[PDB]
Amino acid sequence: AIGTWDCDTCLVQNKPEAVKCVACETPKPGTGVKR
Ligand SMILES: [Zn+2]
Repeated sequence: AIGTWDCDTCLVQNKPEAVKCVACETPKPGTGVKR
Protein backbone atom coordinates (compact mmCIF):
# COMPACT_ATOMS: atom_id res chain seq x y z
CA ALA A 1 0.00 0.00 0.00
CA ILE A 2 1.31 3.51 -0.79
CA GLY A 3 0.15 4.88 2.58
CA THR A 4 -1.12 8.18 1.10
CA TRP A 5 -4.56 9.18 -0.25
CA ASP A 6 -6.35 12.27 -1.65
CA CYS A 7 -9.91 13.39 -0.83
CA ASP A 8 -11.86 13.94 -4.08
CA THR A 9 -15.13 14.85 -2.32
CA CYS A 10 -13.83 18.39 -1.74
CA LEU A 11 -10.55 18.50 -3.76
CA VAL A 12 -8.31 18.16 -0.68
CA GLN A 13 -5.24 15.89 -0.32
CA ASN A 14 -4.36 14.14 2.97
CA LYS A 15 -1.01 12.68 4.07
CA PRO A 16 -0.45 9.39 5.88
CA GLU A 17 -0.37 11.35 9.17
CA ALA A 18 -3.84 12.79 8.50
CA VAL A 19 -6.92 10.80 9.58
CA LYS A 20 -10.02 12.84 8.77
CA CYS A 21 -9.97 15.65 6.17
CA VAL A 22 -10.24 19.10 7.80
CA ALA A 23 -12.90 20.45 5.39
CA CYS A 24 -15.24 17.43 5.70
CA GLU A 25 -13.38 14.87 7.89
CA THR A 26 -13.48 11.91 5.48
CA PRO A 27 -13.86 8.45 7.02
CA LYS A 28 -10.46 7.62 5.49
CA PRO A 29 -11.34 4.18 4.12
CA GLY A 30 -8.50 1.62 4.24
CA THR A 31 -7.92 0.41 0.67
CA GLY A 32 -4.80 -1.47 -0.48
CA VAL A 33 -5.18 -0.12 -4.04
CA LYS A 34 -6.72 3.26 -4.95
CA ARG A 35 -7.93 1.96 -8.34
ZN1 LIG B 1 -12.26 16.30 2.18
